[PDB]
Amino acid sequence: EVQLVESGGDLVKPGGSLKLSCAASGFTFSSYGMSWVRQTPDKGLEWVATISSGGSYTYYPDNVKGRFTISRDNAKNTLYLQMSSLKSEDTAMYYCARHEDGNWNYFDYWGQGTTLTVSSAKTTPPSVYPLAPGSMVTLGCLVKGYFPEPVTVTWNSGSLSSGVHTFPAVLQSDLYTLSSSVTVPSSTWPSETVTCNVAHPASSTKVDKKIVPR
Amino acid sequence: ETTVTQSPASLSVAIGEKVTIRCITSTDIDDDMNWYQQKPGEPPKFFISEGNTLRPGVPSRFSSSGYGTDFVFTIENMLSEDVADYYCLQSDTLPLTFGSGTKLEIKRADAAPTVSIFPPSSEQLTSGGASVVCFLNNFYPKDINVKWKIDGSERQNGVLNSWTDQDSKDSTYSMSSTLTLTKDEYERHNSYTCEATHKTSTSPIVKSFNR
Ligand SMILES: [Ca+2]
Repeated sequence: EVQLVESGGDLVKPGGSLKLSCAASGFTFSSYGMSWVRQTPDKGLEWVATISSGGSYTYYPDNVKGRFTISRDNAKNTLYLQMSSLKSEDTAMYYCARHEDGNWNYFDYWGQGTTLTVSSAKTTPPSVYPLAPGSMVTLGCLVKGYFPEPVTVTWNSGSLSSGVHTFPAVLQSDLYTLSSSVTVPSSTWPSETVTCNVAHPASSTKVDKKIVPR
Repeated sequence: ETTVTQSPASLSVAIGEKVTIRCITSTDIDDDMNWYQQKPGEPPKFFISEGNTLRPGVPSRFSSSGYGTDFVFTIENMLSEDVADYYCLQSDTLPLTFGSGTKLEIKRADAAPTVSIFPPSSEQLTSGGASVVCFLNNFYPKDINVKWKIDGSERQNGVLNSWTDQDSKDSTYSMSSTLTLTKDEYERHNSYTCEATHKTSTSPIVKSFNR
């Protein structure tokens, strides 16, 4: 079936530039109009730009016109989004999307998305503090002061699945913070070991903190 | 520009109940209205195209109606695999525009929280900081209240709250509460306590430790 795969999302300082791209597969690309749609948690979905099949006509909304340049390669089946004069309000997840029409229309297919963050903050690996207690016990793990998202938190490399709660991040001092809890039988601890592994790809960092009785 | 207006914003219905979503355009757009479904972490999925054309592979308990400016999306028997966010989209005039969405929560039995409080770790202290955490898991509804009071007092500055989406298993919510405050202001104040207010209990559900 149809397949769209974005790539390119990264951290960028305000007023910066970046180029997003889409790998179109499973359908005759040269026949449909393509487009970008972004999504912010505070303002939902938002059409960012569109381009026609032969790429001769392009349409952007006003809050983007000038800064954004959409384009394509029908020979290579790739869609592109050039961005400049980047702003904090441009921070969102961008979706590669297909129109069912030769020009524009609704959206039948959507890629998996790529995230764009616009900030002055510098990449920082997170600090990981084990959270232990002073029928079944509940342990924690605090991932504090990192940037930017995401951080992948697993327990025992994934061995523990049931009763795991990872709560969304929160910007507090201009750095994210998140925590995760896990519930295990009172017998399986501190007999069996328990560890939260926190991987932060942005800084190629990955820590493994073992929880132990204080 | 055509202004699509969605409603209701949210809507906590319970299994089988009828789900009605409406969208109004500030201008006549004919039958150029489309609807989308989007579950947590995932792109939007197509469900109804132009002319109220139900999508192939889409269940038959999903229907669309309208022409002009007033449009209505309908889920008949809401199955617990419908709990997502939905969005309408006008499409007869650039710039394309979506509704602000309608989120759906599963209306389900009440559930009291499992509170858990953790004192700050030595490692963090060593770094010159202190963070007391308090987990509150598997409850319902989300509408809960967490109060913190340092040494029998009442502090509420320098606290973070995170809420997990409604569990896809027991449809319950969970939230964590972090209290950050330099090691100094920490170890020399005595009773750190976490207090909650959920409609499952009549009195304040507490949880605390002493340094
Ligand atoms: Ca149309």
